[PDB]
Amino acid sequence: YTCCATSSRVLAWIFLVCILLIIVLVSCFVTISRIQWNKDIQVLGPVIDWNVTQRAVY
Amino acid sequence: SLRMQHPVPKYVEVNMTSIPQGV
Amino acid sequence: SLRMQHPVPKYVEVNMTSIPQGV
Amino acid sequence: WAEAVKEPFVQVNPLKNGSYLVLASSTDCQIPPYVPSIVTVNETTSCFGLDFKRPLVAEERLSFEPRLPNLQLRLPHLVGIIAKIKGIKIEVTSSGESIKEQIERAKAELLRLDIHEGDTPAWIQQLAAATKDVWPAAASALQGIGNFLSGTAQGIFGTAFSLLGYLKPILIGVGVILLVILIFKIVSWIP
Amino acid sequence: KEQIERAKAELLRLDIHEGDTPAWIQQLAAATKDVWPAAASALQGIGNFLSGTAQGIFGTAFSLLGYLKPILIGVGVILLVILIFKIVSWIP
Amino acid sequence: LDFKRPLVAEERLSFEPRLPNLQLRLPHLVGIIAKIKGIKIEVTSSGESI
Ligand SMILES: *[C@@H]1O[C@H](CO)[C@@H](O[C@@H]2O[C@H](CO)[C@@H](O[C@@H]3O[C@H](CO[C@H]4O[C@H](CO[C@H]5O[C@H](CO)[C@@H](O)[C@H](O)[C@@H]5O)[C@@H](O)[C@H](O[C@H]5O[C@H](CO)[C@@H](O)[C@H](O)[C@@H]5O[C@H]5O[C@H](CO)[C@@H](O)[C@H](O)[C@@H]5O)[C@@H]4O)[C@@H](O)[C@H](O[C@H]4O[C@H](CO)[C@@H](O)[C@H](O)[C@@H]4O)[C@@H]3O)[C@H](O)[C@H]2NC(C)=O)[C@H](O)[C@H]1NC(C)=O
Ligand SMILES: *[C@@H]1O[C@H](CO)[C@@H](O[C@@H]2O[C@H](CO)[C@@H](O[C@@H]3O[C@H](CO[C@H]4O[C@H](CO[C@H]5O[C@H](CO)[C@@H](O)[C@H](O)[C@@H]5O)[C@@H](O)[C@H](O[C@H]5O[C@H](CO)[C@@H](O)[C@H](O)[C@@H]5O[C@H]5O[C@H](CO)[C@@H](O)[C@H](O)[C@@H]5O)[C@@H]4O)[C@@H](O)[C@H](O[C@H]4O[C@H](CO)[C@@H](O)[C@H](O)[C@@H]4O)[C@@H]3O)[C@H](O)[C@H]2NC(C)=O)[C@H](O)[C@H]1NC(C)=O
Ligand SMILES: *[C@@H]1O[C@H](CO)[C@@H](O[C@@H]2O[C@H](CO)[C@@H](O[C@@H]3O[C@H](CO[C@H]4O[C@H](CO)[C@@H](O)[C@H](O[C@H]5O[C@H](CO)[C@@H](O)[C@H](O)[C@@H]5O)[C@@H]4O)[C@@H](O)[C@H](O[C@H]4O[C@H](CO)[C@@H](O)[C@H](O)[C@@H]4O)[C@@H]3O)[C@H](O)[C@H]2NC(C)=O)[C@H](O)[C@H]1NC(C)=O
Ligand SMILES: *[C@@H]1O[C@H](CO)[C@@H](O[C@@H]2O[C@H](CO)[C@@H](O[C@@H]3O[C@H](CO[C@H]4O[C@H](CO)[C@@H](O)[C@H](O[C@H]5O[C@H](CO)[C@@H](O)[C@H](O)[C@@H]5O)[C@@H]4O)[C@@H](O)[C@H](O[C@H]4O[C@H](CO)[C@@H](O)[C@H](O)[C@@H]4O)[C@@H]3O)[C@H](O)[C@H]2NC(C)=O)[C@H](O)[C@H]1NC(C)=O
Ligand SMILES: *[C@@H]1O[C@H](CO)[C@@H](O[C@@H]2O[C@H](CO)[C@@H](O[C@@H]3O[C@H](CO[C@H]4O[C@H](CO)[C@@H](O)[C@H](O)[C@@H]4O)[C@@H](O)[C@H](O)[C@@H]3O)[C@H](O)[C@H]2NC(C)=O)[C@H](O)[C@H]1NC(C)=O
Ligand SMILES: CCCCCCCCCCCCCCCCCCCC(=O)O[C@H](COC(=O)CCCCCCCCCCCCCC)COP(=O)(O)OCCN
Ligand SMILES: CCCCCCCCCCCCCCCCCCCC(=O)O[C@H](COC(=O)CCCCCCCCCCCCCC)COP(=O)(O)OCCN
Ligand SMILES: *[C@@H]1O[C@H](CO)[C@@H](O[C@@H]2O[C@H](CO)[C@@H](O)[C@H](O)[C@H]2NC(C)=O)[C@H](O)[C@H]1NC(C)=O
Ligand SMILES: *[C@@H]1O[C@H](CO)[C@@H](O[C@@H]2O[C@H](CO)[C@@H](O)[C@H](O)[C@H]2NC(C)=O)[C@H](O)[C@H]1NC(C)=O
Ligand SMILES: *[C@@H]1O[C@H](CO)[C@@H](O[C@@H]2O[C@H](CO)[C@@H](O)[C@H](O)[C@H]2NC(C)=O)[C@H](O)[C@H]1NC(C)=O
Ligand SMILES: CC(C)CCC[C@@H](C)[C@H]1CC[C@H]2[C@@H]3CC=C4C[C@@H](O)CC[C@]4(C)[C@H]3CC[C@]12C
Ligand SMILES: CC(C)CCC[C@@H](C)[C@H]1CC[C@H]2[C@@H]3CC=C4C[C@@H](O)CC[C@]4(C)[C@H]3CC[C@]12C
Repeated sequence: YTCCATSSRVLAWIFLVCILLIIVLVSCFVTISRIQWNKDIQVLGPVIDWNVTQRAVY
Repeated sequence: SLRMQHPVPKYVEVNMTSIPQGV
Repeated sequence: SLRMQHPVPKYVEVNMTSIPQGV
Repeated sequence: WAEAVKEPFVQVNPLKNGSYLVLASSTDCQIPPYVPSIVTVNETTSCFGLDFKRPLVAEERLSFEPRLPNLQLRLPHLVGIIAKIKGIKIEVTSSGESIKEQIERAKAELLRLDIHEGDTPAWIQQLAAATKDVWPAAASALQGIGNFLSGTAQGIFGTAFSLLGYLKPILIGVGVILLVILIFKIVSWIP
Repeated sequence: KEQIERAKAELLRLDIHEGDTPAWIQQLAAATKDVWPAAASALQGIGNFLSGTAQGIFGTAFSLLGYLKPILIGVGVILLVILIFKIVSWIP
Repeated sequence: LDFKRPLVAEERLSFEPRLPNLQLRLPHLVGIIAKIKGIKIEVTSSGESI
């Protein structure tokens, strides 16, 4: 009985901690993925100059 | 009996030039 | 300017026969 | 002007003097891809599934051919995404534009392609392709977390997250009802 | 009526963003100038404050606090769950 | 407008083409896709997957 009552308590704690970690993992992914997108937009892009000699592959 | 096909080297010259601005 | 050398396929036929006992 | 096109792209124009003008998304007969070029060969051969013949010897006369000035041109980093979401040929810069003006041109448009509950895996795969040249370590990570939501199991985690995303307003509503009970139940313990 | 209900949905969905608040606020002013000139002059001011004053540090600060919103909530929730337990574990 | 009865004709040897028939599946919301572009836009290919 005491073991069953203790088990119920310990289960609920691990079940609570389980969620509160998932809340923190999802929240951190949304923050970082959206910032990186912002930085991707403002990077310097490619240069083209119609030089064939520059693109030779041997 | 054993008939085979051995590869033997060769080559074709290919010149290339540019088109400034793509015009 | 850019001069290049492109490989182009070819082949030579080669027949082979055996020598029983190596004689 | 920029415009999205279908891969693979091949264009070969036979010129009158006996050379060939080539623009192609893939290599063949040592011709580099993406940059166009005027091509000539010393012996008949098959390139891009057609025959490039050796031209007839010509006599040299006085030329009147023009020689245009050369020109470097800097494009926006995500030009491919800008051309794709318009579905028409669109203006992307000028010959003589500043770095600042060029960037502040599709930035608001691009920022508002944000993450959604309904295509997170398809979005995450775009972010990777966008990040690859900048930060290759991050790209490989993002690509991994992409395939986990799509592939692992029968995509059950993708499903689970998609659903928990759409439920957000209900969850808050319930959460609020719990607090209003908890507060009363707590205050109705204090002597 | 028909003329207005034609680009209204399109126009409404050009909303404020964490990543170009100053550039957005400057559009709102140019849009408001003929309607309410007093408001325009105000909006234009709050525009140049986020862009110009210092090295735009406030623009930076607000942009960053905008992107952090989901993390902050997450932490906030963890504080409540501690506070409630710590409070309930004081009552006799 | 007036649709008139045509004048009787004499039959000669024909050279009219007969194209192959073709079923074509469009997206469910094709009308909303065409409306929010305000230009003529590409929506599928003849031989595209669902
Ligand atoms: C079918 O038709 C097509 C045409 O539709 C044919 O293709 C054309 O074929 C022509 C051959 O008859 C090619 O011409 C040749 O171009 C060569 C390369 O030219 C470029 O490089 C030069 C050198 O650059 C390096 O070295 C210099 C220092 O010397 C450095 O400064 C550089 O940094 C480099 O390191 C360079 O001089 C050229 O510059 C000129 O052109 C460019 C634009 O393309 C301009 O921006 C430049 O300002 C400059 O033009 C002006 O100045 C020059 C003089 O300096 C004037 O001639 C011009 O009128 C103009 O005012 C290029 O960057 C050349 O090396 C080669 O030279 C030969 O001929 C000269 C005499 O004319 C001799 O002195 C040389 O010794 C040499 O023999 C020649 O000009 C065409 O490029 C090519 N056209 C195209 C579009 O591809 C094709 O063959 C035909 N096919 C058949 C089957 O018939
Ligand atoms: C002004 O000008 C316009 C033209 O600009 C005129 O309109 C044209 O008028 C013509 C009459 O002269 C019409 O032609 C007629 O079409 C009829 C219908 O054809 C279709 O159905 C056929 C039968 O289908 C059912 O039955 C078969 C089995 O028998 C089943 O397999 C099916 O599932 C159906 O249940 C069918 O045979 C036809 O198929 C052919 O055409 C289609 C494309 O349209 C192709 O996909 C097919 O592959 C096939 O074409 C090939 O094969 C046939 C032979 O099988 C060849 O003839 C072709 O060249 C080709 O290789 C259609 O699906 C026909 O029934 C009708 O037949 C009469 O004539 C034949 C001899 O030619 C007799 O044997 C018959 O007994 C019968 O008398 C005839 O062909 C045009 O359709 C019409 N054009 C247009 C564009 O609307 C207009 O009248 C003019 N106005 C004035 C005032 O002058
Ligand atoms: C057309 O041509 C123009 C001019 O070349 C191109 O624009 C220039 O691009 C280059 C290369 O991408 C940029 O070079 C960088 O310069 C910065 C320093 O910039 C500061 O100092 C400059 C002094 O002359 C000044 O002009 C700049 O002013 C601009 O920017 C400010 C701030 O946004 C803005 O308020 C102004 O109105 C101007 O727009 C600015 O004060 C330098 O830090 C960079 O260094 C990097 O690269 C070098 C070399 O590889 C490397 O050694 C370093 O370690 C570092 O990695 C770099 O040199 C230049 O800033 C651009 N100039 C302008 C005016 O925008 C343009 O791209 C061309 N257009 C097209 C369509 O091709
Ligand atoms: C051009 O032509 C193609 C080919 O016909 C058209 O595409 C097909 O459309 C039909 C009709 O809408 C679809 O039929 C359904 O098929 C499923 C079963 O699909 C599964 O098994 C297939 C076995 O051959 C296989 O090809 C499928 O593979 C595709 O899908 C998977 C998963 O997304 C993907 O990974 C692959 O890459 C392929 O794309 C798949 O494994 C069946 O369940 C459906 O049953 C319904 O309909 C029947 C009949 O009314 C009914 O009895 C059932 O009760 C049920 O209501 C249905 O038969 C077919 O899936 C499509 N095929 C492809 C390859 O997409 C296409 O529409 C045409 N294009 C144009 C522009 O017209
Ligand atoms: C691709 O580009 C090549 C250049 O790298 C082309 O090669 C040139 O082609 C011409 C064709 O007229 C050759 O001219 C011949 O020269 C020989 C004798 O060679 C000597 O004299 C020439 C000048 O006449 C001199 O340039 C050489 O250095 C030698 O000293 C004569 O017998 C011929 O009649 C003719 O005049 C050039 O020699 C040759 N140059 C080089 C550097 O090889 C080639 O033709 C191009 N290929 C294609 C496919 O277009
Ligand atoms: C049967 C399977 C087992 C079940 C598994 C689930 C168990 C859960 C247990 C209970 C806990 C519930 C937790 C609630 C989560 C709700 C999700 C909210 C999603 C959400 O609203 O986000 C929106 C869309 O993003 C999204 O929806 C994207 C969400 C994130 C996807 C990525 C997930 C992988 C994370 C990887 C972690 C490691 C990375 C490194 C740290 C955007 O947010 P917004 O609505 O505020 O609007 C911002 C502007 N658009
Ligand atoms: C080093 C410098 C010193 C540090 C200074 C900061 C110190 C802060 C101290 C701690 C307190 C933190 C406060 C948290 C603020 C978080 C900001 C949230 C921003 C946010 O989510 O808003 C989104 C974007 O707007 C925005 O991000 C725009 C935000 C507002 C910009 C204007 C600021 C000036 C205000 C002028 C006041 C006077 C005006 C008259 C009253 C849109 O909102 P949503 O996400 O709900 O989505 C709605 C639909 N898109
Ligand atoms: C076109 O590309 C070629 C190759 O990058 C450039 O030629 C080189 O120029 C440098 C000097 O800037 C030399 O040190 C190299 O030896 C050259 N390489 C070859 C293979 O010739 C050329 O300058 C570029 N630009 C133009 C206008 O032709
Ligand atoms: C086209 O150019 C090629 C260059 O690859 C020529 O190849 C040479 O041919 C001779 C025989 O006359 C060989 O001895 C050389 O070794 C080859 N050179 C190489 C491989 O660099 C070829 O002869 C030319 N063809 C024509 C028809 O003129
Ligand atoms: C030697 O045998 C080879 C077999 O590789 C012959 O090669 C063929 O040559 C003809 C041209 O007459 C080509 O059309 C064929 O495609 C080649 N066959 C292959 C590669 O299997 C070659 O002609 C023979 N040489 C001599 C001198 O007789
Ligand atoms: C499950 C029962 C007990 C309800 C409890 C409420 C919990 C699960 C709800 C209430 C409010 C919710 C948060 C509301 C908003 C966001 C922002 C989003 O971008 C990430 C998830 C996050 C941070 C949610 C996570 C789950 C959350 C904390
Ligand atoms: C700083 C530590 C103690 C965390 C405390 C949580 C505080 C800072 C967080 C939790 C939830 C947050 C709010 C969530 C949503 C919005 C809507 C947005 O349009 C304006 C800001 C506003 C109103 C936020 C302000 C800051 C806020 C109140």
